[PDB]
Amino acid sequence: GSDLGKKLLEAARAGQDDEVRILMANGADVNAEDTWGSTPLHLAAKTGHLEIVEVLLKTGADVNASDAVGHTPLHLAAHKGHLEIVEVLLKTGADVNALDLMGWTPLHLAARKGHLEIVEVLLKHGADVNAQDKFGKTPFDLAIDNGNEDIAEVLQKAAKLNDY
Amino acid sequence: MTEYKLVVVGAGGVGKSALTIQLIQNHFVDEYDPTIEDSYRKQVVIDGETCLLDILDTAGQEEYSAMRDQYMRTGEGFLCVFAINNTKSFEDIHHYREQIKRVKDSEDVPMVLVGNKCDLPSRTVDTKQAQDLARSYGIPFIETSAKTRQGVDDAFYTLVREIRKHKEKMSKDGKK
Ligand SMILES: Nc1nc2c(ncn2[C@@H]2O[C@H](COP(=O)(O)OP(=O)(O)NP(=O)(O)O)[C@@H](O)[C@H]2O)c(=O)[nH]1
Ligand SMILES: [Mg+2]
Ligand SMILES: [Mg+2]
Repeated sequence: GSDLGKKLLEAARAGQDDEVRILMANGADVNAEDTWGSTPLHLAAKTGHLEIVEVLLKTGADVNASDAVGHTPLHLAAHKGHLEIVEVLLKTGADVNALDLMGWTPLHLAARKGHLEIVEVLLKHGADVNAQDKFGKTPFDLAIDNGNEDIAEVLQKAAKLNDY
Repeated sequence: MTEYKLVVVGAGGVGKSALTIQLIQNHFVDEYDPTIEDSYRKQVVIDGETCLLDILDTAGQEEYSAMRDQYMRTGEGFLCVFAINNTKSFEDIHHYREQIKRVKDSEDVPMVLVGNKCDLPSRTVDTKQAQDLARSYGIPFIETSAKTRQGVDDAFYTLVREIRKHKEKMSKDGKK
């Protein structure tokens, strides 16, 4: 709802599994938005609450909803390093190459933050190694800039196994 | 519980993200912890009132954007941040303020001028110059350090008070 929508947003951010369930049973709008465009799925994804993410995805949440600064749940989970949330998002239709206002894809965000497993999983789901941000930087470039050498090698190998 | 919609703007690297994250998490982000544009919520008591701060931390940039215009329209008040060791960031303040006034089509938008990085061993921007600018704009000036936490609460709370005054001045209009 808007009453129920506001409650759902706060339950999702706070990791209250039972309260999310009850709110949804009462017809809370699964895609309610807060001031800055976050849905319950955004808030659950970015605070690392896997079980709520799953429940939301099963009850109609828009997996590619985009907030005020162009982040989808997948961007936020990739940034925050929540591997299992990244996986279920991708398994439920998340756009692997969604773009924020900086021109960052999930792969850029994971590469900057040094989340190796999330880089490998994004690559598996067809993340673009040649995507350039507003400053002309690819995920590889950002891995180098942030001293993430393991991720740089993985990215460099991906680019070759793709060139052939 | 009153909600306040706050936006943090200013040039790249001035510490907008560091200021926000200090407020929310009591954590200083250094050069090695990459940040994104993002929103945050904090519940605080300000002058006896329980408040919800919905804060949008935005990147420094010099682009026309429909989405950035949209968040400026939605925002109720703005922290305009420069760094005391970056003269350019101080010179850019004018442009941030002008852009907000243009987009919101208003001469009276709640704002606070924030001079950040006051922990540093020295500076290139004179305090008095920043005070003079804030005075000419009719807005508060707050000196902050995201690193030591000096002024962090003050900057956000003061912005809330500026929004509150604006709303109160509008209700006097709206009956008279
Ligand atoms: N000493 C000191 N360093 C600070 C302070 N605030 C931020 N920094 C440093 O300044 C750099 C940039 O800070 P950051 O918060 O990312 O800046 P920003 O204004 O959010 N940048 P952008 O517009 O790109 O988002 C970082 O290395 C950070 O640690 C401060 O008060 N003191
Ligand atoms: Mg920032
Ligand atoms: Mg918020």
